[PDB]
Amino acid sequence: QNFRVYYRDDPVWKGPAKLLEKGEGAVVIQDNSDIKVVPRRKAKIIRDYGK
Amino acid sequence: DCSPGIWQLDCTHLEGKVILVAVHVASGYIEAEVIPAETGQETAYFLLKLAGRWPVKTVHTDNGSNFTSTTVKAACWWAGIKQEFSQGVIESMNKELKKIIGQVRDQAEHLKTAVQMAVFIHNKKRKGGYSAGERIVDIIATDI
Amino acid sequence: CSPGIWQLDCTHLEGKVILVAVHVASGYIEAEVIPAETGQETAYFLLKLAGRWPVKTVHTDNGSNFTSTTVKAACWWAGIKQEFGVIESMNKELKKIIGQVRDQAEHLKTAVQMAVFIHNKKRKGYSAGERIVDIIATDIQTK
Amino acid sequence: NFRVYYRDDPVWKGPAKLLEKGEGAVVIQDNSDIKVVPRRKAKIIRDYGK
Ligand SMILES: Cc1ccc(C2CC2)c(-c2cc(F)c3c(c2C)CCCO3)c1[C@H](OC1CC1)C(=O)O
Ligand SMILES: Cc1ccc(C2CC2)c(-c2cc(F)c3c(c2C)CCCO3)c1[C@H](OC1CC1)C(=O)O
Ligand SMILES: [Cl-]
Ligand SMILES: [Mg+2]
Ligand SMILES: [Mg+2]
Repeated sequence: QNFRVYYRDDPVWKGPAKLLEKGEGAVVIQDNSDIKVVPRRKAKIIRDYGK
Repeated sequence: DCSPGIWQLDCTHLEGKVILVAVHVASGYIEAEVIPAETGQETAYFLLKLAGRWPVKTVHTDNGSNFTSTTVKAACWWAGIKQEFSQGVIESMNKELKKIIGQVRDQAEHLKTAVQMAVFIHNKKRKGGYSAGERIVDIIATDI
Repeated sequence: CSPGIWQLDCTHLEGKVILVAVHVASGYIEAEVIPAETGQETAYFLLKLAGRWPVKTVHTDNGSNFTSTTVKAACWWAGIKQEFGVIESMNKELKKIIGQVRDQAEHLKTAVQMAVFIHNKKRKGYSAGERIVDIIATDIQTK
Repeated sequence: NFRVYYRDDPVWKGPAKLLEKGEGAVVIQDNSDIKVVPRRKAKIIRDYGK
């Protein structure tokens, strides 16, 4: 059970990024070595459902 | 971690339209769709459908921008598919598919109809002596 | 015989038309969001289905897309016999899963294929995807 | 072996028996009637998957 985050800053989707924390309004992620705070609506948190 | 789960995907083109083709390398079985644009979104959607049908473990593609896109990464992550970027199989299959399409093209108005007739023809043809469509089902069931 | 028997039906979500095929003996499903509930779209779906599985008999209700000449043409070319509550149960199950995953995707069609994947891979002890492959391979291997 | 579907009315009619396929028109028989239909209004389909 692990997660990667795909997100938009630019309508192009970025990712995968590491999920650092999830809140009711935002997700904190690390893409490469930059930490970013991303509104929930602009992020998809996707698990490796199919293994 | 062997041949039952390994697929190759590539795009070919006819009549200005984009055809996305998947081949199960060990059987020669194929699936194809005419997609409206050669984008990550259309490729990811194709892959989710494919992964729901078969136990897709590895997909081998070239470096076309739709295959290296973020949207396809997301699809493979969710579905559990490893991407890798026996040799030249899909390129040979593209040619064979276009050959069959040309043989039946005048039997349908729409290119997509002839594409799917061609897929059917290829998958059902017994080489002896099983067909590609029989070979994939036999390979996967034995791997269960 | 059970290897070749399928049921097809349309269901509706978000004003979109979902065409569902169920392999009766396994519970395996495939589905597509089609732009209109027409014979042309139904026939194209059947041609794709018949190219991947040994489709011998298809059971449907009497919806006009299923009784259309275009679908009769598909079934004649592909060698399919047409007959006129497995699929209905399956429509409800598919919609339940779709509802559970709907906010994970922008597009309804994405959620539909996620739900198909979820349904087909779930081990209830084999999954529907394992069962269809096993049923059909047994028929092939025993001639 | 072959079926011809054809239009006159947007619904596809047939199947009819194929008698001759020309490049401009098709001669068919549908319920005792001999009909000549333009190629563009005809679909000639074989029971490939029998
Ligand atoms: C439009 C869009 C844009 C960006 C993405 C990805 C990078 C974030 C996706 C997408 C693609 C997936 F394959 C996928 C998922 C998503 C969310 C979720 C898990 C199952 O696999 C989609 C997706 O549509 C695409 C035709 C599939 C949608 O409907 O949201
Ligand atoms: C547009 C149209 C109109 C009428 C028909 C039928 C009554 C004559 C067909 C049709 C349907 C088939 F299922 C089919 C074939 C044809 C020709 C050829 C052999 C394999 O199966 C089509 C067909 O498109 C439909 C989405 C498939 C096309 O592209 O020509
Ligand atoms: Cl927050
Ligand atoms: Mg290529
Ligand atoms: Mg119905």
